[PDB]
Amino acid sequence: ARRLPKPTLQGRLEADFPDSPLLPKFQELNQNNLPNDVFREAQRSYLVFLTSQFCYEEYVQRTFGVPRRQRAID
Amino acid sequence: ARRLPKPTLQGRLEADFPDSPLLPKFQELNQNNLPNDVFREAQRSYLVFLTSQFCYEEYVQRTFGVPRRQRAID
Repeated sequence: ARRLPKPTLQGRLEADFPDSPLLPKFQELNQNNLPNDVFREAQRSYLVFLTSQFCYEEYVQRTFGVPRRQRAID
Repeated sequence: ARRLPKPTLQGRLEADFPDSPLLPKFQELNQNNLPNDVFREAQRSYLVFLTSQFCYEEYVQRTFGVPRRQRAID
């Protein structure tokens, strides 16, 4: 019926960092008769989801081979 | 009935430091024929009160002034 209180989490991250490559898929979420704070909480959730997804990508593509046989000549 | 002896507190701080702030607040001191020593400790008390006010109002500004997000791109 209820949940834990929300964190402090002050500020909006798209207004401070609008030059990160996650912004187009981040801006896909828009409100359909949702209020301001509810959409902002869903926006914070949709931003941490894309940040987590891209950080999992940046973990995956370096741990395929952390060395490489091909960079020995390089 | 009475009180403790006063501390030493030699000299007058407002005279030796004219380039400091909070002396425009320290100008208006309501002396109505106050004696040559009673106004001295009244100057002491009001000066340390203004100094403590300035130190608290700069401490709360240094507390609310955290490493910001607009100071991260800076």
